[PDB]
Amino acid sequence: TMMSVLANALRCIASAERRGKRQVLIRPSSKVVVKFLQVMQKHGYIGEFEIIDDHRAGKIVVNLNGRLNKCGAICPRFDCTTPDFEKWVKNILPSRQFGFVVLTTSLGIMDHEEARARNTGGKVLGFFY
Amino acid sequence: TKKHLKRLYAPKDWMLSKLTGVFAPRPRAGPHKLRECMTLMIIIRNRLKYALNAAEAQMILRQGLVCVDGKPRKDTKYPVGFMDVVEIPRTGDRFRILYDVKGRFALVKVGEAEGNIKLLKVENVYTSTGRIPVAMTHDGHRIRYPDPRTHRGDTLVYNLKEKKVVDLIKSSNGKVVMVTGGANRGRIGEIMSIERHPGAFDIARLKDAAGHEFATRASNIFVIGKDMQSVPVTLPKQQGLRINVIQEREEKLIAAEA
Amino acid sequence: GVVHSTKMKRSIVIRRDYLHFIRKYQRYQKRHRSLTVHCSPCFDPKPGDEVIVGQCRPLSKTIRYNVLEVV
Amino acid sequence: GIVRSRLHKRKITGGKTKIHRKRMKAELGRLPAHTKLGARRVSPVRARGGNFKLRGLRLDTGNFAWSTEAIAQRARILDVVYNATSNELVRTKTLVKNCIVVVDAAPFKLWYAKHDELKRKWMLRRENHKIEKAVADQLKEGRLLARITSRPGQTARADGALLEGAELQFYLKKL
Amino acid sequence: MRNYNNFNRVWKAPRRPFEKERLDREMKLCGQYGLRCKREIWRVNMTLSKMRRTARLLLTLPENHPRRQLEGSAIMRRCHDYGFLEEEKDKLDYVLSLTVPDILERRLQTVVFKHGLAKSVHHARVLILQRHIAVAKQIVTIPSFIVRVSSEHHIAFADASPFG
Amino acid sequence: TKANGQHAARKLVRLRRKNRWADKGWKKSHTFVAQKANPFGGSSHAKGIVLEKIGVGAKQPNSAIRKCVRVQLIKNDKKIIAFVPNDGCLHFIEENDEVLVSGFGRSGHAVGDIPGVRFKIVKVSNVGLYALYRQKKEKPRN
RNA sequence: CCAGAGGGCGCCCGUGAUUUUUUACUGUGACUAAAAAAGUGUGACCAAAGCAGUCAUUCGACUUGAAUUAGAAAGCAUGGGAU
RNA sequence: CAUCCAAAAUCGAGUAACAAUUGGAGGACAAGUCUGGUGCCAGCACCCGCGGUAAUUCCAGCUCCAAAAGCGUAUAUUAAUGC
RNA sequence: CCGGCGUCUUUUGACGAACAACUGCCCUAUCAGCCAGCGAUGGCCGUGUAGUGGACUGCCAUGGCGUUGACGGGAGCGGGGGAUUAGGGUUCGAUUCCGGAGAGGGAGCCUGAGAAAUAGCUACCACUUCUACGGAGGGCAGCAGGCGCGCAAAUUGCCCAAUGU
Repeated sequence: TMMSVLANALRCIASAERRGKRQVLIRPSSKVVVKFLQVMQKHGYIGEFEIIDDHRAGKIVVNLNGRLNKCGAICPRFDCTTPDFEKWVKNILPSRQFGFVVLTTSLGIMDHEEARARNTGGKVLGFFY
Repeated sequence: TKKHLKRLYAPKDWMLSKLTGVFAPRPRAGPHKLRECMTLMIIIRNRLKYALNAAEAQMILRQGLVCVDGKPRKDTKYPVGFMDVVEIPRTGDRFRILYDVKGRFALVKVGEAEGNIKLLKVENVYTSTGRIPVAMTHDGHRIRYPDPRTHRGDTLVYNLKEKKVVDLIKSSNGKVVMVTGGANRGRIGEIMSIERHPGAFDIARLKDAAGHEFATRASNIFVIGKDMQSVPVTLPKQQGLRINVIQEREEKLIAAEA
Repeated sequence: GVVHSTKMKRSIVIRRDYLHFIRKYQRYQKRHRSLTVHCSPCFDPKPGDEVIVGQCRPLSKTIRYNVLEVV
Repeated sequence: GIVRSRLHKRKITGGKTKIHRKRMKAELGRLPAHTKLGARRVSPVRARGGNFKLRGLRLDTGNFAWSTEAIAQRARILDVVYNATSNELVRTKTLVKNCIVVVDAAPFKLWYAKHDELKRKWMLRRENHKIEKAVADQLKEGRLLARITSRPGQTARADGALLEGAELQFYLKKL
Repeated sequence: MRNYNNFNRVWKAPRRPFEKERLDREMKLCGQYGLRCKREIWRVNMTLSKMRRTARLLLTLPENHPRRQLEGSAIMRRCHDYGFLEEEKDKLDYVLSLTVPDILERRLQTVVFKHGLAKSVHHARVLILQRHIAVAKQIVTIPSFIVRVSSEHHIAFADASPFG
Repeated sequence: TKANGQHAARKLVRLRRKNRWADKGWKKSHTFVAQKANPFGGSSHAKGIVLEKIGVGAKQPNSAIRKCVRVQLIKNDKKIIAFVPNDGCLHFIEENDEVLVSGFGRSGHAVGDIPGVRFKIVKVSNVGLYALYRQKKEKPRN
């Protein structure tokens, strides 16, 4: 089976992006997968997306503008902290300039940049370039 | 039974050095605990400088020229903790030890009639034989016949001119209060609230003047007065307010340009 | 802690379970303290129930605890 | 010497402790004192507190108390009827706490008759008072059953309380 | 026993000492500035690496962090002193543009020569060690004494000097 | 591969503890059979009493004769071979003279063109043998 | 030296819950020997170092300085409520 | 250690004999198109390899190189190791 | 007439002593079962101790621990900390400070507030020194120093001036 929802979604996006395809299908939907997409659509990396309803589990559909290069998943959801933002941001990303790690917090779902700003660490979620 | 102490294992609030000597004095047991006290010899020698050597401190004290609590002492080693008045009548000076801001022993200089005042925190109350009530203090003093309103952790104003206890002061409500130990030493503020955790340490939250709240243990509360304009005793060099690291460094430079 | 067994007269067996952390692998492990307690004849909790236990003076060789309450 | 320690004993896992330390004088048993009947003999020992404790040997007298009326008088210890711990003890008439015993009973009798100015005090005390039946029968004869509620082996004084109905009825039936 | 005085190394040898690239850039210094041996070139390297480590670590941090604030001003302050950097510098990237020569340049040996009080660096190393130089009024007979930006304009000569 | 679970820890630990026994760079440290085997006891040097001078051949690609010394060890009563590592200093070693013995280079493999010998003779009678070779000191027979 | 009115906090105890409620994680705060390390000040001639000293100018001044940070788990308090 | 060679009065370098050494120069690895001696011998060589009379590696001299009042050698341990 | 010392007993702060527990700790399964006659786990009543307690006697019950590695074996005084590493880590800790233990090997004991003390005592064992041989002693892992040992490590010096007791 699949033991991470995110992993199932963002291996469709990455593959599709490397083939230059301008839409992708996503088999499941979660409250979580939504939030992840939302982020990247603000910062300009996605055109739009639709959630469709089968009344069992939804099928997300996304429009890629080709502005992504990867969307990963950090699977164990390891604990990152106020000092350790530095660590992750160096090690898994090609840059500090345009690398975006996305984290979970009690507050919501947000970029590392906004995480530091509000001074709360948390468990990591995923990342994109 | 320990009868030796090494300089490193001794407090560095006595401000000994790593080099020069190997031992430090272990004082005779008395009112105050080993960590919170400062031994006579340390004071006279390293601070006041009426002695340049150990032997010179014996010369002064054994003879007697020095009083604490207004009693003359022939003791070479004796504790001096907190709220103790020491008087050398030869100089004619009256020191009152306290906790200075930044964890330092303060030596503060007082008018002569203030040096008959003293403040002792109560630890336990209990009834002893004959139904005679007793407040036992943090300096080990026994106050016979305390007021019926006395409670644990309150202060008793204590006349050293002749021994008795005038009106008390409670730890109740917001009152001007200062900290003992815990590395918030000498910092003064109002009690904002007193938290309770039964079966465990009772947190209290203090708020010093110009805001900046903080938390310290109930055990480390020592009352001063009713209000900051009703204080019975003097404050050390700084008023009980700490400042940021940046501002320390800034001011150090500004004065060094003179 | 829970109830591991109800065996013995006025003595129960409690099992605490917690998590230790290892830095190198960045991953937790499960480790349990199997402990003995003196259960008051007031209470008699079933296996799997959760118990609360306090700190009392020694009462046997192994027993240091006592049962305050039961859930 | 004799010691009180968990470090010559098996663990809960069935394993064995291993030593690295020679035994302290802090931990320290001593041989049991044997209090019996006969002439009083008291041999002190010095203890760790800087004070003495007294080894009762052969105490034949005790300070006994009657429950409910808040009194007491001395009387003579005659016999031991019973004990929880062993039968062996009882036969040698050793005195150790929570042995049932037998006493002279004479002063209690004397007292209870005192329980013109005097005379009306009696009538007031007779009123709103009663006594168990099994008590009074024995107290008439001049023997009684009591318990020794002080440990005589470390004080060299044997004090006891006198049995009253609830508990008396139990020890009686065990005989 | 009972010694509580520290020891530390101030100099270390770079890895792979037979690099012909490194050899060039060693001799170039040690001959020019009149240095005794390579040990000196390394001594400054260490202390520079040290400084550059904390500066890197500070630079990483978000704005308005206590480490950044306090310790940033200090690093900058002490490069204003000794004249390594000027007072138009503040970034903590300027600090990372410091290299080995700018240190050596402010050693007493070179400063003496450059101020016009000797005819060579070799000659100025003698002038130091023959006890005939000063750094304001204080006789200094160490060539590795780093000279303040203020006090390189008050060098003069010793008052023990037959040349002064 | 590996396990990425949160509570996966103990499986990881036990895996490493197994697979380090397939390393010989683990065994060489932790195991005391290695220590025992080494003729010095794992000490830096040892002394021995010279027994006999033994002429030793050489391997096929480089034909030479090599001068070696059969020595006995005071410490453990083991015998060993060692090489004389200077030109024409076989003289300066004589029978029943105390002598020191060292390892040479790689100490798990024998040196080229001398099989079985990892051992070179540094000092004869605590005198530096190099010192005798390139003359400074003279050998005592005192 | 206010009858009545609802009261409003503080304190202690008693009673009531259809099923009270916790923990990891995180932010902040408590509580925690020195030596050692990171670090602030300072021309021990520099330097490893040290916690000293420095200034007028005398029959002392600086309210002289001797900052500050980190220091595994585990335990403590209190916010947050996504996973 | 420091301060000094008179304050009236007190020493002293020119081969500056007050004279720097320990390991290297085929490759790895900074430095010999050298000269004599030896000739698969003697020996060198961590490893690759040198020596059978034509030796850039041996045994000597000169020359140059690296570090320097320190420099080689042995063993263990750490980095090198994502072996 | 007053002052300064000194002491009995009682009282409780301090300086410490003695117990207990929450959490953590190298390798090994070609060490998987361990524990109860003579205490293993618990209950009940006593005994003992300064005190709690299977610490111990008597009686009664049949439990306790284990692949989340018990039990056994090997290596090792523990920690603060050292070395090395960009990071993660890797490795060391006999040794100045703190804690524990020991004084040739073992056991027993007195005195004292505190000791199972060892430049205190008693005994045995392994050594070892004197004796007109009837007896009497010795314990450096305190400082120097000597012998032995091994690759390997200082003067039978001066001083209580300093730092402490």
